Amino acid sequence: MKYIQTEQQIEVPEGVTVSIKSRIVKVVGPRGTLTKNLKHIDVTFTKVNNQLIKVAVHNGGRKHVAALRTVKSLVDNMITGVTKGYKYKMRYVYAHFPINVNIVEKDGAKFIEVRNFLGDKKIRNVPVRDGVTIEFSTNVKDEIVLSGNSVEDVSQNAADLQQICRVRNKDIRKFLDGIYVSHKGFITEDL
Amino acid sequence: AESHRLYVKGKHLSYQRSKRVNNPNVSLIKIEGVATPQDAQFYLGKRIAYVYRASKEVRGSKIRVMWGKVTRTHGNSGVVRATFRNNLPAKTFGASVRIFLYPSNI
Amino acid sequence: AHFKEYQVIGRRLPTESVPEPKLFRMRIFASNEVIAKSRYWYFLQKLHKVKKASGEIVSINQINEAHPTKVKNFGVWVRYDSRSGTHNMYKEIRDVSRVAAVETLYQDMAARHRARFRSIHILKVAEIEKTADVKRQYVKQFLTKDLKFPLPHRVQKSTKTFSYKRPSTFY
Amino acid sequence: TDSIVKASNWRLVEVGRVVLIKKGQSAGKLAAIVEIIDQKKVLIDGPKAGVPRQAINLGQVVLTPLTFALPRGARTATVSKKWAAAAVCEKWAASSWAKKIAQRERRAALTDFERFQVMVLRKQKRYTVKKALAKA
Amino acid sequence: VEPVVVIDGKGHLVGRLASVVAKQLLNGQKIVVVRAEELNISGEFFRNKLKYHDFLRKATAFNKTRGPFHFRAPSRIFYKALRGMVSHKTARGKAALERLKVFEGIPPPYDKKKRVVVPQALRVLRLKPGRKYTTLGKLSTSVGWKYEDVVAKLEAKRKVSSAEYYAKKRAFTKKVASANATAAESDVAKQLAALGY
RNA sequence: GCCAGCAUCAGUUUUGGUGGCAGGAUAAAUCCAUAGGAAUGUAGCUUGCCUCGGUAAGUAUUAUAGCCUGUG
RNA sequence: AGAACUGGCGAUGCGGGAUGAACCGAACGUAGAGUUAAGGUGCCGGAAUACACGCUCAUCAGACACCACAAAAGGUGUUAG
RNA sequence: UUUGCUCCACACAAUAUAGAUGGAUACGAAUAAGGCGUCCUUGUGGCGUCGCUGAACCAUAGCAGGCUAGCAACGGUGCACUUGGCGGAAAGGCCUUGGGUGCUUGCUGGCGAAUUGCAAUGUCAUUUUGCGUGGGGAUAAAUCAUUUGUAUACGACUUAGA
Repeated sequence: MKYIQTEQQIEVPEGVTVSIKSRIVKVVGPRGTLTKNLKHIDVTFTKVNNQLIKVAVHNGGRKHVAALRTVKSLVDNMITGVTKGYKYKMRYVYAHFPINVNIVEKDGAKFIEVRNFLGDKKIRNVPVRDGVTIEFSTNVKDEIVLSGNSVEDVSQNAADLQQICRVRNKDIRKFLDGIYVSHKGFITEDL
Repeated sequence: AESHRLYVKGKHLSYQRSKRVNNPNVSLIKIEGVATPQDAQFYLGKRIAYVYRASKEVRGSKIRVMWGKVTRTHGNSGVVRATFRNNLPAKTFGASVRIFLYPSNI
Repeated sequence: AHFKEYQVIGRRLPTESVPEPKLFRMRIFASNEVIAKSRYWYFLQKLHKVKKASGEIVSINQINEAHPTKVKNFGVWVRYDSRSGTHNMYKEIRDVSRVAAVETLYQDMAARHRARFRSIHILKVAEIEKTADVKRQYVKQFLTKDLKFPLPHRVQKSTKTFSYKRPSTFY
Repeated sequence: TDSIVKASNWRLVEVGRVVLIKKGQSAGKLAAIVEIIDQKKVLIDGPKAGVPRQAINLGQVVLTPLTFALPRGARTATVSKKWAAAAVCEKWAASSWAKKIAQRERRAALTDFERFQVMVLRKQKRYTVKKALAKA
Repeated sequence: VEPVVVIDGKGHLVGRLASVVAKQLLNGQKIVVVRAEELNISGEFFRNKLKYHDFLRKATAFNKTRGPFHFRAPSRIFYKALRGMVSHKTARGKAALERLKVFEGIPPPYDKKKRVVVPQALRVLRLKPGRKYTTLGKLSTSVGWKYEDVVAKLEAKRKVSSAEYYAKKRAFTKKVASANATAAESDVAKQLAALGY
């Protein structure tokens, strides 16, 4: 119905300063810097009080205003990822074969090396994407932890590890072996 | 000076025509700087010359002229109709013609 | 075409048994004089036992509304034919005059429900004298206090076919 | 440091914005937006320049940076009083916008003779300018 | 009003540009189009890739050599659109196509000549904001064009030398602008301003 | 003799500028005067807490803006 | 395949429906000027990339009677009731 | 092969024109953003300004643009030389140093125009080729025929032969 004006509010915490280009967005924080291209949304930004930055669409339709909240949730996860950080925990599920996972190096490319999945002789190599650090957490049996600033890079690398261990030519309802995300929180949790 | 031009530039567009039939008795002319029938009304009745060269001298020159004049406007975009004493060849679609200022109403 | 509001008054032809007929009146939106008389006969035959031959038109008077400058908000009721059935409808048009509201309605129906002039009945056109008596959102939107908005991405129309600099859409 | 966001503010429409009529009977006169009808057309008034009150599409006008205070629904009498109070007429004239238009209308009115003074003066001014552009 | 018109094709719709240019040639105007690889076609890249593949399956069954030719260059894709808007089979139509040159990137001497645009074919003015568009360079590469990297390299070089030319130009036009300001408020300038100059 | 230019005309036609009238609710409007009303509530007042002054809500029907409707 | 009334083709060109005995317009000596019909006006192609309100994005869109096909049944696609 | 070929200058002819009749006048990028000016702590910076079309800018006066005189500045332009660079995407053009030369409408003077008769494109462009001069520059191959078989219906192919 071509809403005249709809807008959202992006809260800016004390420790970060949001520097927005024409539509290029850069967030700087204690944990680092993040950048994003937003030229495909056709929105406008404006700063109110150096702690709150508005984004608005004028004369927007159903899909145009739907993309408005998406932009707010993208920059918000950009600010959140550089203040608290994003940490994803995955467990290993297996019935008979212990899933052997290690961090290896191939010409300095930081591949994740997965062995013995359902007794397979195949080695599944998952590159570790830049900005995501991975450590095998102790005090928990068969857990892996992925963490970084950007949620999009962290979640994709977590999804890529889960995706590479899909079981084929079997009843996956019975054969449940694989690596699955059990938690999605923040590095600086309960600060 | 550098410029000695006393005529308005113009191009020979086509004959008067339907999509399958044309009338070679009427020619269509575009005048530079003319975009409306209101503006084109100033050049109605002006003398139009088509100047071309040839390898044969006839009466003391190698330049021949096909004289004409502007009769009326054509369309909404400043094109005008012209009729010449002899019909224009139609090899000259997109050739340039000279729209002189005489006869004058200024 | 561009519409005009006429009042049309007609009656059955007088006779010795019953002279002085009832002089029914009806408001018609039409482009010209002949259509206004026609639509009156069309609609009157739907209510009363009368037709053009068995009655007469006594008067026609074009109605042009009092305030061609004050902006109104009109509630409009219609009755239109779809490809499968006949349906009633109610909408608002916010504009400056009564006739321009109907001119908007006919285009609006033709654009959303493909309803042409023949298959539309305009039931009544009334002003919504009170704000907050508006029930549809697309006209309720413009009634806020200190309404203001930009017009981004302005496109200039060029006279010449060739431009010597890349156009800019600031506004 | 400080967070910076490019303002991106551009000629929003409201009651009081001054517009310039592009095409129609007026075609070049100033008018003020009085009421907002819909997103594509508004009611304007041009009483100082002779423009009457009428609804017009926003594609028939161009907004100007000039603006002033009108109450919503201002009739012809009060727009005239607020137009003189806000001094919109010479504020428009002082702008480079109206000067280029006045430049074009002056260049169109130049007779053949006074187009001969222009070339003579321009060659004189060219002599002084290019002389100055030989030592810097 | 111009011997040769050179068009910056970047940010143009291929069909509207083809129509505008096609009329220009039929009216006797010589046209050069450069930077064909940055031309746009309205519609998502997937849509335009399927259209070319549907075009790609049309060939003479018994001899593919005499069949329709599927030209893959961005300049050739624009040329095909323009050829359909012209009676290319007649002598006048062949004469029109001689008044046309389409280039990929900005080659020599056209690299030091003014480029114009056609606003009625420009993408930022024609298309509604948010609509998806295809770039001819990307589309050409997917169907067999080989020189995306060559052209990009030669435009990186060309734009560097072009920015060098402009930086000198801005310095000189500042120097001239300062002189005109000093030469202003002179009695000669006052009379010029009275006449609109 | 052949081909043209200009002027004054006649017939046919195409395109502009401009004058006087007649209608209509003897256009409706704008404008002027008067009465009443309301908020997308102007001034003023009060309350709340503020970078000493503007916010936020309550009152307030023209006041340091105005608007609507009727009648003439 | 077989009839009724009327109009046509046969026996008929011309403008239009790209194309077509039958549709639409209009029927014809040789020419000139003007104006139109039906159909059209991005380019081919003569004629507004006219003006105005809306709707539609289609990973087989749609695009003008005769006519050159598509149905039932479905869709928080989107719009108005 | 009876003086042939190529390049340079003008000398006259022939030839032809998809169509000069002042200038094709050079950032890139974005368009829900930019251009320019200025300042600093050189940035995704601050401040100011501009667009709303090239309807611009430049050029533009003189016998189709003549012949002379003076004044003011030391600039502007064309031309043949010359110094140094840059450009390979189809560069074949762009910038620059020095001197010479013509003009200069930056300003003020003197002489000439007529008769093409009341308009007649009223002829000023560039394409190619040829014949002449005078001034340099350099002195080959291919095919047929014979021959080979890595080839072959014939052509064609591949070899050899002072």
